[PDB]
Amino acid sequence: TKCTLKSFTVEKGIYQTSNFRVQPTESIVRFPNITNLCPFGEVFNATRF
Amino acid sequence: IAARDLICAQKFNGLTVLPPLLTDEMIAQYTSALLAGTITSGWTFGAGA
Amino acid sequence: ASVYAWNRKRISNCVADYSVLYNSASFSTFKCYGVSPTKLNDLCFTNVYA
Amino acid sequence: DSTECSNLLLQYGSFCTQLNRALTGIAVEQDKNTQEVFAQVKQIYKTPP
Amino acid sequence: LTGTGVLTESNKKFLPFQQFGRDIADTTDAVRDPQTLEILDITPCSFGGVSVITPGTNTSNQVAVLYQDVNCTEVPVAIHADQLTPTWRVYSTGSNVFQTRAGCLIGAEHVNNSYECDIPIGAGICASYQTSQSIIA
Amino acid sequence: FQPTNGVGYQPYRVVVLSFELLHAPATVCGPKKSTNLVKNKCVNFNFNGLTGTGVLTESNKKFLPFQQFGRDIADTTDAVRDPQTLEILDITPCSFGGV
Amino acid sequence: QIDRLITGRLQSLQTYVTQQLIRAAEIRASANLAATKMSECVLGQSKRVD
Amino acid sequence: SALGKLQDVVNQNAQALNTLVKQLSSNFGAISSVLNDILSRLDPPEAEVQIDRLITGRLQSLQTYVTQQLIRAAEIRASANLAATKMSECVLGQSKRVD
Amino acid sequence: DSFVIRGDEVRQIAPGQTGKIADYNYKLPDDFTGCVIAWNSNNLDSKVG
Ligand SMILES: *[C@@H]1O[C@H](CO)[C@@H](O)[C@H](O)[C@H]1NC(C)=O
Ligand SMILES: *[C@@H]1O[C@H](CO)[C@@H](O)[C@H](O)[C@H]1NC(C)=O
Ligand SMILES: *[C@@H]1O[C@H](CO)[C@@H](O)[C@H](O)[C@H]1NC(C)=O
Ligand SMILES: *[C@@H]1O[C@H](CO)[C@@H](O)[C@H](O)[C@H]1NC(C)=O
Ligand SMILES: *[C@@H]1O[C@H](CO)[C@@H](O)[C@H](O)[C@H]1NC(C)=O
Ligand SMILES: *[C@@H]1O[C@H](CO)[C@@H](O)[C@H](O)[C@H]1NC(C)=O
Repeated sequence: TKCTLKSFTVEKGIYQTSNFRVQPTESIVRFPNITNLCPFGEVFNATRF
Repeated sequence: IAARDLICAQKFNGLTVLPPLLTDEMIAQYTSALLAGTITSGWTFGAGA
Repeated sequence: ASVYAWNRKRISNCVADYSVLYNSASFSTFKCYGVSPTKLNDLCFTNVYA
Repeated sequence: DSTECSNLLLQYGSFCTQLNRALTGIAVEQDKNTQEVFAQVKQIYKTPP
Repeated sequence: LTGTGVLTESNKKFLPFQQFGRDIADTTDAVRDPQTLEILDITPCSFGGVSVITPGTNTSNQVAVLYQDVNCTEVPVAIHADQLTPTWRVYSTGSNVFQTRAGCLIGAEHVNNSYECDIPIGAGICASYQTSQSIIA
Repeated sequence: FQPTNGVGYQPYRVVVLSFELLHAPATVCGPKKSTNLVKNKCVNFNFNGLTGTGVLTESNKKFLPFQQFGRDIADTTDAVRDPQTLEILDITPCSFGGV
Repeated sequence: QIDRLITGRLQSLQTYVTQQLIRAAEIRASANLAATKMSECVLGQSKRVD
Repeated sequence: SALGKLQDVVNQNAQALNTLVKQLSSNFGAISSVLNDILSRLDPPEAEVQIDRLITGRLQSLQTYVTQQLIRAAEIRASANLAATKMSECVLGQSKRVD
Repeated sequence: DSFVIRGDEVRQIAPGQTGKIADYNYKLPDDFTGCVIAWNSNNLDSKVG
């Protein structure tokens, strides 16, 4: 309440508070099951475009 | 409706509907008290007796 | 020094006049980020590293 | 569901804090409105048969 | 697609040319996982709309919290108290538990007797600081 | 490097200057010549690169040695430390009073 | 880009607030009339005409 | 203490002014919160854009302050018209109204 | 406006740019509305010797 109201003293009543309590700690990445590399080399080294 | 789920709130993307301070049953009791007071005692209902 | 081990040098307590650098060489690339090259004269700098 | 939420809050959350305060004031004055229209007398007489 | 939130299982059905869904076109409601073809709907990490009923700072520093439109059994699930600080775990659950139509209220002692009220909670419930000395509902 | 290479393989000497703008006392800056200080008058001022217009008065504030620019409410610089004389002068805008 | 999107969303919220202002003003006018009628006509007899 | 309504008016005015000045404390997504640093570091073809963002943010802040003052003035008129009715019905004459 | 410069000064022919040419030879306004045309002329301009 002190952080949302930007004051060190709050008055009597009800107050709605924004989320300051939870922070993420771990990260997950989910990508498709792709194994083979792209033929970027084959395209790039081509003898004639 | 005061029986809504929180899935409707995340459907709203943060918008919430707070229930009213006075329950409809309490409003009905207040209306019943007003009717009984006026029919029985007249305008002495307001003075207090 | 090579680009894998770049040399960092602290520049302080002097006058940053780049007008004398015109005769020394011509810079092919001169891009200023967060500051304008035209307004580079009328500013003063806290900590400068090269 | 932003990746960075702390920076977004510390740059643009005071507007939402003020607007949330405005909505809270609206809710409070609605509650006081139903209070002042239905609770002019705080006396409960049971309805006679 | 990167973001921060908590994902649950969903009963939606996706067309074969659809991978990303929007109910209201400002946030992605549901995603199809690339490895397993199940559909998982993403909800925001912090939700429930906690509201704090308090007296003045000059009076006391002990507060009570209401989590809006939740059930009292699902408060640790909704607020995710396991990642929170242990100070916040005191208001997650405890001996005093009151379930109202407005929400689940933790941090105040419920009393059967009724007085004129100055702190509007809602759904026929009010708060006051008089009873040691503790917040009553 | 070989002198017969093309421009894409020619040597390019790069010097990158990293500097912070107006958070501390300034040791190094440009060729502009300092002038006199006109106190208690509306004048275009330039204190360590901080340009603007206003009227400056003497202030009773105390500055920490690592602090050069002060803000009371974080959108206007209330006071500056003059680079030549170490006295602290608080700058107020030129037109005020609300006629 | 996020500044543009957030500015648009905040403007939408503020327009919603000003619409709620019209609604709250009309509701408070009608409810003050209702409170006047509660004070006059059920708790007593009204000499007011129509 | 039973005069909660007048102290409430003073507290709401205080909170409105404090929220306004802390809104001016923000930088509104610019290179700096203070206008002088933006006008000093950057040349006009993008300093005008940065100053445009800062001025737009400040104008939105002051207009939201106006919006909050509208709520305050509406409640003040409700209470004050009630007060004037109570005056002209109760001190200048006897009132047959109930409660 | 027509002139002849080197290859390292075409960047200096631009509004809001510094250099020897921009400062001392040809300066463009900040509110400039126009198009700058430049091309290599090593064939005709640069003679032998
Ligand atoms: C180009 O690279 C591919 C690998 O991506 C290789 O198979 C191919 O032989 C290369 N061709 C030439 C001409 O180097
Ligand atoms: C993707 O590969 C992993 C590793 O082999 C496997 O465990 C998983 O079942 C695969 N997902 C599929 C085939 O959908
Ligand atoms: C509370 O306020 C009174 C005056 O209103 C003051 O004398 C007292 O020191 C205050 N107490 C605290 C803890 O702030
Ligand atoms: C909360 O959970 C309990 C568990 O039995 C249930 O009886 C009650 O109806 C639930 N309340 C709501 C509002 O869903
Ligand atoms: C309040 O009422 C409940 C109803 O079951 C009862 O269990 C409880 O003991 C009562 N408390 C007091 C203090 O009367
Ligand atoms: C700066 O130099 C001028 C010119 O010599 C001198 O008058 C002034 O006192 C100096 N300021 C100092 C030493 O703070």
